[PDB]
Order: sequence, then structure tokens, then C-alpha cells
Amino acid sequence: SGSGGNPGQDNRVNVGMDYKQTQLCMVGCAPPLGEHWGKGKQCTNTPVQAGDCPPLELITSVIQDGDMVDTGFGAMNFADLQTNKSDVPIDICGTTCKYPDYLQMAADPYGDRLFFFLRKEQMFARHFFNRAGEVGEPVPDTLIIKGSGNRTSVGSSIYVNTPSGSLVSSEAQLFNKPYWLQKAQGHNNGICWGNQLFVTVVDTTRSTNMTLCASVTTSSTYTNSDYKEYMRHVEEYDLQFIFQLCSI
Amino acid sequence: EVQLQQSGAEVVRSGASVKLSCTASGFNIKDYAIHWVKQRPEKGLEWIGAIDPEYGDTEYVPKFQGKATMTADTSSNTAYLQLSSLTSEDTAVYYCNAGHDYDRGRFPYWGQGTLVTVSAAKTTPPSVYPLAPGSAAQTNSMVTLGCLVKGYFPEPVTVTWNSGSLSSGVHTFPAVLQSDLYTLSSSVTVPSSTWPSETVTCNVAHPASSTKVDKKIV
Amino acid sequence: DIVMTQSQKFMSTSVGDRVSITCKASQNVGTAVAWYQQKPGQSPKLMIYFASNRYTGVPDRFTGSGSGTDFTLTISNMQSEDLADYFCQQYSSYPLTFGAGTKLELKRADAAPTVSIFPPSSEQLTSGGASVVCFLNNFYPKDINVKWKIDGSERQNGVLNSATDQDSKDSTYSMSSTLTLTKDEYERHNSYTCEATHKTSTSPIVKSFNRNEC
Amino acid sequence: DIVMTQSQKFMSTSVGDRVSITCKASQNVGTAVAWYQQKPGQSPKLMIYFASNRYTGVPDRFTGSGSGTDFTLTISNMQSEDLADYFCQQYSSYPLTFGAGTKLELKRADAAPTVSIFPPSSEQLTSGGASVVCFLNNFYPKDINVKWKIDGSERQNGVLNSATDQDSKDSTYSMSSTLTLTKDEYERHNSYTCEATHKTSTSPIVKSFNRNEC
Amino acid sequence: DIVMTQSQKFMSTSVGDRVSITCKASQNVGTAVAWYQQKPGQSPKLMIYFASNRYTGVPDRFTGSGSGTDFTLTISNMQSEDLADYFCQQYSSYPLTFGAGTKLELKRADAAPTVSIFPPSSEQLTSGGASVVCFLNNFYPKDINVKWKIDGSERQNGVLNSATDQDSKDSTYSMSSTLTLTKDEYERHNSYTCEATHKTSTSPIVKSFNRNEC
Repeated sequence: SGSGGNPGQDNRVNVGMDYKQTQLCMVGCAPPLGEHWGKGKQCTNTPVQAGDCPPLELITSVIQDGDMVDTGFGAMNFADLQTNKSDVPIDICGTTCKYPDYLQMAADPYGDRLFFFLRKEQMFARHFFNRAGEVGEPVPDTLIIKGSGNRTSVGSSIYVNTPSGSLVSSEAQLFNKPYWLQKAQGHNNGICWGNQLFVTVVDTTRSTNMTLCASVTTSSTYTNSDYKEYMRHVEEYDLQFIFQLCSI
Repeated sequence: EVQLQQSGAEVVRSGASVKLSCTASGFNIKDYAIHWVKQRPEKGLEWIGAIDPEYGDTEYVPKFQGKATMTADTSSNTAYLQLSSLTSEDTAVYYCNAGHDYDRGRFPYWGQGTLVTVSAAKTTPPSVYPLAPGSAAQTNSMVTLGCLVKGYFPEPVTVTWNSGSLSSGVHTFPAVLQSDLYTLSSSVTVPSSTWPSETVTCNVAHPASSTKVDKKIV
Repeated sequence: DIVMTQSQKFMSTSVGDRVSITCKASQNVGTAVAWYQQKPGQSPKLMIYFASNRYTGVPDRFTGSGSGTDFTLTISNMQSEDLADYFCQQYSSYPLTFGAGTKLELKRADAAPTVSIFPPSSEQLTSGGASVVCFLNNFYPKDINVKWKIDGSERQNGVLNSATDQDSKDSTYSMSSTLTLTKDEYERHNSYTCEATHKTSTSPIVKSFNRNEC
Repeated sequence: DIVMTQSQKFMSTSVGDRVSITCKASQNVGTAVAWYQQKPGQSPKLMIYFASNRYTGVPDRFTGSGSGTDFTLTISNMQSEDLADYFCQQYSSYPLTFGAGTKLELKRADAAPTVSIFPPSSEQLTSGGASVVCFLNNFYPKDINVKWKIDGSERQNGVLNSATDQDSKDSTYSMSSTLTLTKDEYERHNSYTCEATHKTSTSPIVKSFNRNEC
Repeated sequence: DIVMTQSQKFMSTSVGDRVSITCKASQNVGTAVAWYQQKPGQSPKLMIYFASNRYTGVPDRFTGSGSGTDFTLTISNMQSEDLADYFCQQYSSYPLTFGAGTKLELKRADAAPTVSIFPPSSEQLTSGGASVVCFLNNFYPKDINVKWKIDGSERQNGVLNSATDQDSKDSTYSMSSTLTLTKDEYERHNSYTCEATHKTSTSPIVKSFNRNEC
């Protein structure tokens, strides 16, 4: 429930959260394709600005090493679609979350991008809250009976929920076990054209962020000014392959 | 390109209602919070009420409840403010203000202003009189010319000279009320090589009565 | 009803100086205070809103400050275009209230007036009335006295004075004085004189005309 | 016990005008205030409840307002049917309390009273009693004083007064004053006088009779 | 605006003693109080911050204490290097404020002043001016009064005084008094006298000269 009426200059709060759990791995002789919603080419219909909702366009692109996976807010370009730099956490608010375009990579003729794929996504709604700022598209009059003496101002009706990856377990692991490409979904049955192989991996089950604390001084009592806190994360991989020689 | 046009000045007898209008504030899906402000020459600014198009919500001041009625037309348009039993304390300039999209505090977009005069008598047109120099005891350099506006009602009148041209060296004096009629004065200073070489004419526009044009001759 | 009390109704300063206008609230309103600028014959323009945030438009010259119950508008270095009224507004709770007017005037250097007298026009003398005007333009300071003389005798009745506010461009003042008589009384005297006494000169500036000679 | 204090017991106005009735609470009651209308010889009718919500029935002419401890009923333009009593009620906590009566009246115009004195009838004098009546009809405003004189001496004991409410047809008031004495005491004096003093005249209206002469 | 009020501007003590400086806040500031030390001709150095935590450095000789509105700096046993100014500062809310200066001085008392009067030099008399100086060196305490006499008459106008701070070596004070007159005025009198009255003697120390005799 809550809360009455405190819309003001800045209502931003320091909030932390855990993301949706996602495991996936793909293999192909061509880089994978990801899809995301971005500020679309202007414009469908015409003609005027400003501050209106930007047009949306589903952009298919190549997934590069370092691109962000979806979190709990979709695959979109937060740098363009959220101009306040404050609607999502700092690690995604200035980049783009890309989601794999399984449909397109499976429907391509040769199928050079999907030798195979494995995936496991899971999340639930942790908490709910509303956005501060002006409602660009207000609730129609037919759907709300206006009040109220007091109240009278329709509350912010822009709802978003924090995600949560729930439980991570060893039984849910996709890795540390071999996969044998018995049969490929596409026509390319595991042939590494160009003598190269693209292996895409997303693993959020080992996302633990280590906290480091270095002392600048050591006062007689405990003082927060004596310490600096740092964030550090690590990733350990071991790629093992077994190839078969073929002649043409 | 965000300006608000109102209804226009009106002279009303006591005991009659008047309806003021606004424009370009109040659209479908957008959203605005329209406010109305009263400006009395003695009390400064007074807030009237806040109306929201796309919902038609209404908030008033206990001082003006029963005096001011607010309406909003969702198509076009918006925002109509009407006052019932008009008295001498309602003679003021009313503004239609809209903070961009929402909220109270913000009035960055003001209306042009509408002057309402609640009094008896009737709209008397102005008498314009030229004010030319005397004989040949002046000459160079520079000459002052004037136009005297006497015996008109109500305020205001718009005094221009060379059809909008020449705005420097002009002086518009505030009106003085005597015998229930107003009196305005306006002066302009031009070089002696200008007058009477080229014509100098003053234009007096009175919205509730009539526009006048009078050229100045020796 | 939250009362907005501004310190002074008028405020003196000079070009380039720094001015601070105070606005005192009768209740705690946090930072829900806005400032407006209104020039004569125009509608008010928003300057600051949310205590210390400038609106799109307003130069960095203007700075707002304060919170709770004491709020201040500061104008760091001035221009002639800043001569207008300044209002503070509360929007913490209904009803919305404004502060009293505050006129900002410039202390710019003191010029002597320019005096021009005009006899009644031939057109007005056909209506049975006679108005003699006397313009006092571009003077400073405001303190000035006009004396009407009819055949050398001071005339008190029938004078109408209209003083202009400070000019937004050159910080000067203007004044119009109109002596309105009947045509019968106007034609019974010959000498008409308008005398302006001002601190910029120890002798009055005299402009006169004779009815017979003109 | 939350006390409901209404400003005035009576209120004057005319058709078409705007009336505002105030109701002051001795405690904060939020918006738990209701207004009622009661005409003479009828049961009260609900008008406004929850400070500013009109009940099914009530025209937009009536508007309620206020919160906390100050509440107001406003009648924007009037009709003759609105002349009645108006009560405010608190229902924030038990016990429920009401405000004092408030009569809304029409002013009409200023009449002088019509005074008629009547000695005791011959029939009543057979019962051993004597009543002298004095009718004051069709006066406005309500404020009026009647003085009884017996042989020029003011008589206080034995007077019964009955004031009429505002007439529904001409907005005037009436009053009856009856001095009841025993027949023995009535026959011991000669001069009986009824004097009415009203603001419409600076001298009292005197009606008198003598027992011997009549 | 939280006002920082320190008790005394000056404080006397000797090496080895214990000193306590008090700082009183106009509002509750919890423990957001810092202490600083400033020597003449140098920038201030932080001593204690967060009321009672010593900064990197800083000898255990200095101890801070207090909370809310009363704060204290204590120097348990002193050294010569501790003679300086001490400030307290609040950082609970903006704007940040500091306390008045507090000088810590040594009290090795007490010497009587040494008074030396000097007539104007022959070189200065060539410029048309005449300055008579009077040095009061190595006295304690600070309270001292200088009286100038010209031909026995006290002279008030034209005196310039410059008092020295406590000497870092012997804890004494010095003062210079200069009476500057025109050469014309100097040559019109004969007797010039500088009298110093100090608590170390019940009679003033008098130094004089005659213009004619010197």
C-alpha cells in the first residue's frame, strides 16, 4: 500500500537487487544473433515532438563478447529508451541488454549459427513499485472514477517489478559436463567453415561479487573514513573441444 | 509555439455573469494541470483553482467557491472560467496558466490576460487631442510631440505612433481617473529634421470602443 | 492558509550590483517555492521553481535558495532588463498563495529633466475645453515638483499628474502634467508657464508661452 | 464532547445573492461534517455530508467546504425555497453533536409597526379578570421594545409577549403583548398606555386609553 | 545557521599544565564537530574530527570530548609547540560554521615595561612632518595605557598604536605609539611627554624631552 502524496523534485532511492537466473550455451561456425528493442527509426505516423514516447524497433544484431544478457526488464537499449539514466541499475542503464534470436537463427537456410543450444531461464517478481515523474499516457477517464476531496491527483500508474533469480543449484547446472553433437538442428552438422568456431556462454549461477576493503589509516577507534570499499568479480572458464577431420 | 489565447476584455454591469475562455491547454491524452490566477491592483496575485483536462478534476479556493465556476471541454479547447454575481471586487485581470504537463507551482506558460471591469455606466470612446509645439520658439535640436487621450472608459488604450515604426524615444504615461473617466498621455521625441519634414501620426486603439488616427500638424 | 511575506515592497540597487529578495513562509513548505518575474503590461514569466531550479530560459544570473520557511532570490550582476516585479509562490498545500509585490529600481546616475509645454490644440478649443500639457522626460531621481503659473499666479485647481515608473532601458523617470480649463477661462488669460524644480539644478526649468503670441 | 459553534443565529440576504454559513469545531474532525436543512413544521433534510459531498437530491446551488475545524456552507445564488434553518453535524467520535440554529431571512424593506391597543372586554370583566392587549403588526427589523404604562408608571409584572416569525408573504414580523391584571386592580387605575419603540422612528408610537372615558 | 560560540578569546597557562577549551553549539549536532590548530603565518591543521577521534598524527596529548551541544578540547600536559589558535567546526548541516579564535598563551609573569621616547629625526623634519615614537617593550600583562602630553596637555588626535602579540621566547608583550604632527605644529611646542601606566607600578613611567634642549 502507500503512499499519500509526496511527488517532488527528486524521489530517487538507493536500491539494490538480484537479477534473473540465466544459463545458456551455443556453438556454430558463425557468431550468434541477438534481438533487442531500441529507439526505432522515426517515424511511424507523423509528425511532431517533443518528450513523447520514442518509436520501438526490434533490432537484430551480432552478440559480441561483453554484451549484457537480459535481466528482469527485457532486452532493450536502456541508453536510448530511458533518458534519465536512473530507471534500471547502473550496470545496464548505459548499455543494451540483448536476447538470443532463437527463431531467426533456427530458420536460416544453412544454419551456420546454431549447431546446437541449451538454455535455462528462471525468475519471479520480488517487489513492486511505481516510477516518479509525469505519466506520459494517463489512465482513461472511463477506467477510473475520479475523487476525492483530497487525492484528486491520479497516482503514478507506471508499474515495474524487481526480478529475482531464485535458487541456484548444482542439479540445474548446464556446464562441467560434455555435450556430443550427434545431430544438428540445421543443415550444417557441426562443420567449422573457415577453421573457426564461435562458442557463446551465459552463466549467472557464479555471479558472486566479492567485496574488498583496504585501509587508508587505522584510527584508535573504528571510523568509516579509514577504509575504502571495492567491488570485484571473477570468471573462470576451461573450454575443451574434440574435433573430427573431414574431407570434401 | 506554446502560447495561450483568452477571450478578451469585457465591461459588465453589476449582477451579471461573465465567461472567460482559454485555448491550446487541455488535449486528449495530454494531460496538463490548468490554473487560474486573479490579479487585483491591491491584493497582488490570488490563485483561483486547478483543473485537469483528460479528467475534469476540480479544486477551488474557499474564498472563490460559489463565485467562480470552472469547466473543461476535452475536445479542442479549454479552459472556461465563469463568475456569477459580479461586484466591484471582481474588477481584475485573470490569467489562464498551465505548468507543463502537470503540477501546481509551475506556471511557465501564462495566458495573455483578460481584463474584466464590473461597474455601471457604459463604454465611452476616447477623445484624442494633438499636442504640437508653439510657434517658432523651439527649432533644433530634436522635438517632442504628444497625443492626449481624455474622457474614456474603461482601461486600457493602445497608443502607437508611426504604425509600429519608431519605438525609441516614446513615453506612455499611466492613466489617471477623474470624474469616473480615464485620461492618458503619450509623448515621442524625434529629430527636428524629421518633423514636420515627414508626417507623424499617433494611433489610439480602444478595444471596448473605437480606434482613432490623428496626424500632427504645425 | 500559508502566508507569503516578502520583506520590502520596493528595492534599490544599481547596474552590475547584487540583489537579494527574501520570502518568509508562515509554515514549513520544504522546497515547494517558485519565483516569478512580471514586467508592466505583461504576463508573469516563471523564473525559479522548486526553490533553486532555473526554468528553461532563465540565465545563470538568477539563483534561488532557501528551504522550510526562509527563501531568497539572488541576482548576481544586473542588467536593465531585470527591472520588474518579483513574486514568490507556495505550493506545499492548498490554497496556493503568493507574496506581496517587490519593485526593483536602479540607482543609475542622476539626469536633469527635459521639459516641453504644449498649448491646447485648435481642435480641442473648438469643443469648449482647453488642456495645457507639460512633459518632464528622462529625469532622476523621482523627487520633482511642477508649478503651474497663469499670468504669473500659481494655479492649484485643475491639475492632473501622471508619473511613469522607471524606464527599463535607461533607468530614467517621466511625468506628465495636464492643466484642464474651460475655453472661456483659457481665453481670459495670456501667460501660461510650466516650471520644473529638480535637485539637478538650483534654479527651476521654465517653459512658457503667451496666448496672444501663439 | 466536540462542541459545534455556528457564528450567527440569524442571517439576512436577498434572492440571487451569495450566502456563507460557518461552523467551527472544538476539535479536529477531519472531514466528518454534515449539513442539514430544516423548514418550519417539517423534518430536517440532509444536504451535504463528508464536508463537501452533495446528497442525491441537492442541487449544485449548494456547496460545502472546510476541513479540520473550520467548515462552511455556501449558497451561490438563492431562491425563496432556501429560507429555512441550517445545521452542521460532527460524526468523528461519539457522542454526535449539532450546531446552533441559523435562520436565513429575506430583508425586503423597512416598515414602521402598526400599534393597536384593546382594553379588556366587558365579558372578561365578569370573570374577575382584565387583560389589555397590544398588537404590533407588520414591522421590520425584528428588534422592537414594548413598554406598558399604568397611570404613567411603567408596569413590569403581568406582561406576556408572543413574537411571530417572518411572514411568508411580505417578510414582516408581528408581536402581541398582553397585560393581565385582576379586575380589582384594573379598576383602581385610569390611564393605560402601550408604547412601541422601533428603529424606523426616533419617537415611540403611543396608543392609550382611559378607563373612565372608555 | 548553527552558531559556534567559544567561551574565551584568550587563555593563559604554563608548560606542563592542563587546558580545556569549550565550544557551545546553537543546535544539536551529535558528534559532527572537528577541532583545528592554526599557528601564525601558517595554514590550519586538523587535530580532532568526529568530536573525539584523533587524525593520523597526532599526539595523544590532545583529547576531544562532548556530544550534542557542548564540546571540549583538552591538552593534558603542554609543550611550547602548542601555543596557537584553536577552532571548532560544525558539519551536521549546511552551511558549515566555525567558532571564534582562541589563543593559548604562556603566563610567565610579570615584568614592568621599558619606555623609550624618540623625537622626530632631523631627516623627517625636512619633509614637513614630525613623528614622535614611544616604545613599550617587554611588559606583562597586556593591559597598559599610554598618555601623550604636549606642554603638559593631553593630546588625543594624531596617535597611532600598534600592540605586539606575546613573544615566543619570553612571553612578554610590546607596544609602539607614534604621535604624528606637522613640522609647523611640532615647532610650536617645547615639552613632549610619553607616560605609561601599568599594573606593575602605582605611578606612571614618564619619559620626556624638550624641543629646545634637544
